[PDB]
Amino acid sequence: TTPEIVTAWAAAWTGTNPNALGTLFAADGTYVDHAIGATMTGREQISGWKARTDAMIENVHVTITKAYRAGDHVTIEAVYGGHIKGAPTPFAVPMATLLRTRGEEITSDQDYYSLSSVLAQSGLPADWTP
Amino acid sequence: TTPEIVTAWAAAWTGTNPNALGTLFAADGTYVDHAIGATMTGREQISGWKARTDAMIENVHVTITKAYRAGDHVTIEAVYGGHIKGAPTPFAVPMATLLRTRGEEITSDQDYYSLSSVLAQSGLPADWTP
Repeated sequence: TTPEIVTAWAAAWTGTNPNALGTLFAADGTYVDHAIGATMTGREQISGWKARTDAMIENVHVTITKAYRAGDHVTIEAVYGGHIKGAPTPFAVPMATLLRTRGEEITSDQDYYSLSSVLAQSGLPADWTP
Repeated sequence: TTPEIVTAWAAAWTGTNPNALGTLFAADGTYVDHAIGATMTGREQISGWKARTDAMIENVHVTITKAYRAGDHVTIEAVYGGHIKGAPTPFAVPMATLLRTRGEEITSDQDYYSLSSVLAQSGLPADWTP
């Protein structure tokens, strides 16, 4: 079924502890969010990204539609939801996450989704920023 | 090592014959672009999607940076580039394409990328529509 690393990754994002995200990564792990264009390096910056995300978005949740592994590469099809603080409405958008692993740890995470969809569903202007 | 179907898929998108895209799919194959929210079903609609894309964007090209197969799933990490007609500048954005195959045919293609990056790099307003 679902690789354990995927379950853990979704729990870390859906949970309320920033360190739970960072602890899944190796010391040299990288995290890139392609919708926002943000790159984090190392466990502390990664955990900080979950913290920052929660600062701006309430009730963030990531649910797994499906995931598959090919050796040390893992692909995840997920739905990313939440409510941007102050926004008229919540959002739920499709997202793909590509992980590279080493042993039990993540060395690279890339998240692909469209920010335009998040904003549009949220009832925010298309050019909106925090 | 890149699956043959991946090379064909990229050539199809990068060439000018729109039918090159639909020929790669099974009769019941589906195509979903998550950035635009467009769903196409069957060969005729899929080839029509390449034609529609070419009508609004010149020099459409998809470049493969990596691809890996897990059973009937194939994950592609790519760069989608081109130049929206009338835009002051071109674009090149990271994209993830998730394919499902049956034999040598594609039964599913889902494309994940951020429309906002495409528009911003193009010099276009975030609410731009064709």
